Amino acid sequence: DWCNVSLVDTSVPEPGILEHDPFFCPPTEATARDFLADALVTLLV
Amino acid sequence: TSITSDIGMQFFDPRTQNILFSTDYETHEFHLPSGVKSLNVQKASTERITSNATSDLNIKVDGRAIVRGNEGVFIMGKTI
Ligand SMILES: *[C@@H]1O[C@H](CO)[C@@H](O[C@@H]2O[C@H](CO)[C@@H](O[C@@H]3O[C@H](CO)[C@@H](O)[C@H](O)[C@@H]3O)[C@H](O)[C@H]2NC(C)=O)[C@H](O)[C@H]1NC(C)=O
Ligand SMILES: *[C@@H]1O[C@H](CO)[C@@H](O)[C@H](O)[C@H]1NC(C)=O
Repeated sequence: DWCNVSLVDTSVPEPGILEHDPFFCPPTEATARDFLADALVTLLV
Repeated sequence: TSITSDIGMQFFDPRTQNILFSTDYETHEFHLPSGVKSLNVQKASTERITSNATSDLNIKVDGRAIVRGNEGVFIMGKTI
């Protein structure tokens, strides 16, 4: 059938990260103190 | 670990922004997962049922078996 003869040639058909930033959540930094020496002073006076 | 809403569960990996799993079925089409042993679906459109080359198919059912051939049935076998 010559009517459905198809010819095709070459053509030019030419058509991940994860991150979220919150603002802050710092813990108790510099965790050290004492309430004896000052108590000793104010109970030694 | 129950959940409840009008739409339902969701999950998408942020490194692809593709919904890897959802439960609003009308929107996203369900696909068959991998590693499935059995599946019990209430209606099947099967072109062909076949076994592998070792063991026997067993169309076993506690209920009744109604096989109906609209253009006819052909049983081919050695010992029938
Ligand atoms: C072809 O089909 C036959 C029939 O199902 C397959 O034989 C069966 O295969 C399953 C899964 O591989 C076996 O189940 C498991 O077997 C192990 C030991 O074989 C057992 O310890 C487990 O508890 C579990 O039952 C099943 O035993 C086995 N049956 C027989 C009679 O061989 C076969 O593997 C299939 N082959 C291919 C290439 O698909
Ligand atoms: C190509 O074949 C189809 C199917 O038979 C037919 O409908 C169509 O008219 C044919 N095309 C031509 C140009 O004849």
